[PDB]
Amino acid sequence: TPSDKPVAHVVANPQAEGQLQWLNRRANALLANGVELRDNQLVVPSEGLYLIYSQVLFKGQGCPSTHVLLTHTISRIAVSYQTKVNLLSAIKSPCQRETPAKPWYEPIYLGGVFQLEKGDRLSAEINRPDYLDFAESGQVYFGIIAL
Amino acid sequence: TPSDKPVAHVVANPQAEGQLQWLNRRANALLANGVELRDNQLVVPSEGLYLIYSQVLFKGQGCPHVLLTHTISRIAVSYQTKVNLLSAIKSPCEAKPWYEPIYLGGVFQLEKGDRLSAEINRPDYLDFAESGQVYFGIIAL
Amino acid sequence: KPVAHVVANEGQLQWLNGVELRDNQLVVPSEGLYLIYSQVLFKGQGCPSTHVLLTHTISRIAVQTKVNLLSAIKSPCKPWYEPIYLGGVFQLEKGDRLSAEINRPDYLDGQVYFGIIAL
Ligand SMILES: Cc1ccc(C)c(Cn2c([C@H](O)c3ccncc3)nc3ccc(-c4cnn(C)c4)cc32)c1
Repeated sequence: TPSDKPVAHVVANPQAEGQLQWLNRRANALLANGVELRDNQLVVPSEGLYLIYSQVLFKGQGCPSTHVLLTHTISRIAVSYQTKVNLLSAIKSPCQRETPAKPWYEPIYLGGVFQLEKGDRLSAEINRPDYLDFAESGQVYFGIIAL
Repeated sequence: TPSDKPVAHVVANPQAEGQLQWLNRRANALLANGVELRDNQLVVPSEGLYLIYSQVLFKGQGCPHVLLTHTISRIAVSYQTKVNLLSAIKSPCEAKPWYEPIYLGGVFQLEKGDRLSAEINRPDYLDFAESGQVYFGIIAL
Repeated sequence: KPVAHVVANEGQLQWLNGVELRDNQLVVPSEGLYLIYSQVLFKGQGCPSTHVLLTHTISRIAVQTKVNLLSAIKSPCKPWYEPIYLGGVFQLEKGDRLSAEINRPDYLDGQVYFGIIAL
């Protein structure tokens, strides 16, 4: 007998270079028990505690003239307050100095447990999609699990 | 009454050289309700939504650049292909010692007979200081 | 199904909440398979002179020895943030106790919790 818990695990679209496009229609991605993917956002079908999680992976070749700040932010748009409240975020600086040019890899991971309401819209956003790495699958993903 | 959910929590072997070797014959390690451990892979006994998870802990004594990787993969019987579900790549860098835990998890639709691997590139960098540091599991929902 | 999910409060890591919370420890009420999970978040401002290691550990106090179930270590060395995630499935006994602890409650900061679910 299947579980009735709302869950989702969506993944970056690897041919959408220069963007972060979440897919549920791809090998090993899923929407279940009422969770929708609408306008690049996950939509919560019932109230409760959810674990939210996400990973993005950034990659560059050597360090450029201008200072690089990589961010990843998960936000919540409630029906009763329809503007992005940040739930989780992290900043990373992959580069100490300008390359005086080996690859660097900087992942950012965000997870937490939050109360959510029906109709909640969750977004998972980066500032620099030009540094995303879509080399193989499994690197960039976003999901929720009702507790 | 005991739960009939397929479950597994397997643990890395501290004395397998140049290898990430999963064990279930240890304390607080576990195969139950159909899950098998064959060729270092966990084998699913039935269709369903599963939680899947793995931790690995890397440790180096200083910095000369090193890349660390950690990947959970699926092989579906029906497709006979090997495909990543979760994957992390990470540059960790008198010599003071660094630690890098990588914890991979998510929920997935799995089919009867699927085989799952949890793999890294630098077994020489695994740390076994304490128990509980390197592990691999699945939980039917 | 027995479930708990507790969270932090200073000075220490104290958990404010048919699973009981006796002595900052969750107490198993029946024998079976449990999913157990936790996270903690550490904050500092700048790097100290003495080398700091942050650990986080979930232990099973059986029924009376004490053994790691899940554990990890981070080395942080401009403000910084380092989380630590733990989670897995375990066969437990009626009356076993579970601790989720850290070594440096001084660097402790949604993201700080501990819980178990009977499967
Ligand atoms: C993404 C993921 C997949 C599998 C597992 C075992 C975990 C472990 N876990 C953790 C763990 O701190 C973590 C790990 C990775 N991302 C976010 C959090 N917190 C949890 C908080 C809650 C739960 C939880 C409670 N019920 N269910 C069905 C899952 C698990 C939780 C995380």
